[PDB]
Amino acid sequence: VSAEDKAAAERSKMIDKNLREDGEKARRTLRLLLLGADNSGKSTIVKGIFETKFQVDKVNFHMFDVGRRKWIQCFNDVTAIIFVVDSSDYNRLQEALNDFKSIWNNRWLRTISVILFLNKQDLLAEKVLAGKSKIEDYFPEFARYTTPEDATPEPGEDPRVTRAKYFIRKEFVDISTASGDGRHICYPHFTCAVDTENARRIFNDCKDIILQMNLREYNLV
Amino acid sequence: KQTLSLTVLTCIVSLVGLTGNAVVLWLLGCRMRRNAFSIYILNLAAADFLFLSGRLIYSLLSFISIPHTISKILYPVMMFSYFAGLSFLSAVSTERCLSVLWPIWYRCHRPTHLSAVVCVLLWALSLLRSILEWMLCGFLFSGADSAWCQTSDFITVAWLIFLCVVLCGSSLVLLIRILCLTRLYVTILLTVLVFLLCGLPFGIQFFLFLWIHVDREVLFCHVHLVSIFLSALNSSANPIIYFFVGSF
Amino acid sequence: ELDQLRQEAEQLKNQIRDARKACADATLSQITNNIDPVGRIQMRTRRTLRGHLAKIYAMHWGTDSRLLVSASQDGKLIIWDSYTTNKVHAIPLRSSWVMTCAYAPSGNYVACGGLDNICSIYNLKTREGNVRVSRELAGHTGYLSCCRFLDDNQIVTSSGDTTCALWDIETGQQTTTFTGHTGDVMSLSLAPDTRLFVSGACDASAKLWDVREGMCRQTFTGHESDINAICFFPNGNAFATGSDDATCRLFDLRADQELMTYSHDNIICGITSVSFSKSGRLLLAGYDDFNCNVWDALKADRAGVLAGHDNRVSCLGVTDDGMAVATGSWDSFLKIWN
Amino acid sequence: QARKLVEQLKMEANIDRIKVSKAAADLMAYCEAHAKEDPLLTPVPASENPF
Ligand SMILES: COc1ccccc1S(=O)(=O)Nc1ccc(C)cc1Oc1ccc2c(N)nccc2c1
Repeated sequence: VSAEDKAAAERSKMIDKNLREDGEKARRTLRLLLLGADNSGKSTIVKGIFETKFQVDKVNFHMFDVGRRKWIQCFNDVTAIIFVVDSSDYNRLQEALNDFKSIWNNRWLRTISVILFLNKQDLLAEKVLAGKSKIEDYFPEFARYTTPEDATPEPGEDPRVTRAKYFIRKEFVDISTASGDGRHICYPHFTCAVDTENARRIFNDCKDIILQMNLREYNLV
Repeated sequence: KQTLSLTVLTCIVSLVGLTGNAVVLWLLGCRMRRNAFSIYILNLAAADFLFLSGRLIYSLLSFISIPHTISKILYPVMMFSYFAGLSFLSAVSTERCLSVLWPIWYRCHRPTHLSAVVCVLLWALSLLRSILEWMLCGFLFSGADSAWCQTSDFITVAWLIFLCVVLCGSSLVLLIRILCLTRLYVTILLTVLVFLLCGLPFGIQFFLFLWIHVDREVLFCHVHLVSIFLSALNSSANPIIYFFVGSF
Repeated sequence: ELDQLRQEAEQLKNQIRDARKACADATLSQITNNIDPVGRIQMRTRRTLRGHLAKIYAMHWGTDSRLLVSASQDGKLIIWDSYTTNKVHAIPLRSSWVMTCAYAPSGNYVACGGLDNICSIYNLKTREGNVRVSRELAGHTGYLSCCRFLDDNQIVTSSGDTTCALWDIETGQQTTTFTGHTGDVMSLSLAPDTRLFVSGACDASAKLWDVREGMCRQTFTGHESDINAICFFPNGNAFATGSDDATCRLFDLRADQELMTYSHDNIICGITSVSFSKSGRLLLAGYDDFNCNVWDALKADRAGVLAGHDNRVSCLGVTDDGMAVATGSWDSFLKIWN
Repeated sequence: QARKLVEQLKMEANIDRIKVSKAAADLMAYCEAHAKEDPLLTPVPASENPF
């Protein structure tokens, strides 16, 4: 080798050091992705690219929104996708299910789990109890649906609205259980626009995602 | 008579795993990802490869007439490879326990080259054991006394039991955490039973019977031919159990 | 009226299709049937460029056939030296999500862009040694899908807002905006004479533009899905398009129609990248099945596979001397084939 | 509205197409005139290759 070549060799080696050191900081931060229609409370949960940073239980979280036809290929290596849906506007609920069907069934999101936030459930309680709008006018199957007695974890919570919540969630989980093959799982949650506990919920779900990701690495699941 | 029964079966089983092990040793060299789990399996296939090569040659040398000089080189390769592989089954299980107990740490805060370093230590530890067996039992104390060797056989049995405690405990802690999921139960039980009664019974029968005394009528016709055969069954099924299950 | 104009347009659209058929007196296979076949091609990996820690979405060779640039989701461009595998530069990026990188012919500037909607021209040579943003070029509404330099003062970029813009780097403003597409323009290729350029979008249309006039001269519609790649023939009078329908098609300008369709039954995955060789005899194409294919630009004959990537090949490129081929996949590797 | 669309369609229609016969002749002619300068086609001796 010559004299400048060894100086070019050292320039490469130093760049290798910064490349490998910067990668370590990336492995300690979990990347997410926010999705949802307008007036879905998308930007008011944890409180083109518009990044968001926060940490819960000393683990860094990085949350992204775009403002999905074909640029979604870029987010193939995200820890999870955060789908946010209005649970009060029964007019456009079906367009939310159709939105969720494409994300779940997309080719490039086969191994990406989804955290589903059923936002604005405070309006949902007010709407169904007010006795003006009826869900059956938008989903005929509602009149023949019974609240599953297996789960009733809603304390201090009205019974009529309870039937509506377990029906909105059912219409989103049947899609997840339709064609998932156990590669990715859906985690549903019911949130208001005042709940400060949403950062915890992502942490617990992103812990199960990584736990499953580690189990599949060891051929256990 | 009975020798040709197990010896022929041992060699055939040895060849089934010896060529299967090389496939794993070749398949993981093409990969460039090399996650933590694959490194232990790669070092397990190499460690298992040497053991069957020693066992295939030793058992084949029983059929035709064989000399006594080579038996001084096959043995301290067979053992150096035998103990190394067992310490990787224990290492793999320990990391399964950590991967489930602490998933965030194992994927985010875990040191990247932890798997590579720990595999070297186990290789070194298997080599420190061999020198202690050779020095304390052989030429360096041939004329001194014959009661220095029993210490090397005691440490070896103690080493064997430690690997069983680590494996069985690590597999059990993972099960408790999960209950506190069908392929989990099958894989964990399989990785424990196959270890305990296929690779464990050799070594615990070869070394306890030098530290102690027992009748020679059954020492060979019952618990040496069979033990050396089950030993060749563990080290052949490991590539299937730990790597090739993902291929089907 | 809406229907009155539609009747004028539909008859006109039928006229173009009908007039286009008054020219296909023969097919490419028939005219080129009696030639010597290329035969099997066995190209091997010569260099592997480790260093990227995330998916790779773009690369571009320099004009000296020695230095190349590579973009990745780790957030850094790397200007490699293919001869000796060193890392000449490593530019950190404001936005990690990058879809395109470019290398200027002069060798002085490197561009990039992605979901940040901004085009970032970087300066390679300056005082103090550091590499910093020479200028950021905004104004687009969608994600930057492809960037190609014309000179050290002009750059042509296509984005997902169905438009391509020509820029003056010194001014930082758009000179010409090319409309006519109805979908995301995900590729563009420049003619060797830097007077014309083509673009392929999700509307299954390959439009040819004029760099100076600003109009759209022709519109090629022969595909059935989104065109993910496009590349000019070395003569400058043909181009190849690769869509998600697992088909590459060779079009032409003076004929203004399609001449060949490269497809096989086994290949069902999409086509990510396409480029030609120096002589225009081999069409290289990247696929989602993790391997490259070598096609025959005159006999439609499959002639080879460059299979070395664990993940999908996202970019591909041929040096200006026909000496090497670079392949980059999501597994964070660049393999310099030859 | 659609007037811009039909203005471009008229402009694209008024061009001088030529036959595929002359199109394929040139494409064959170009490759035959440059088949010695494509090392990806013809392998070169390792002395001259830079890899
Ligand atoms: C290092 O080999 C040595 C070391 C010492 C004495 C003899 C040999 S040997 O060369 O005979 N090997 C050998 C090979 C095969 C067999 C079936 C027996 C052998 O004998 C041994 C091996 C290990 C022994 C051990 N761990 N404790 C006590 C006695 C031992 C005897």
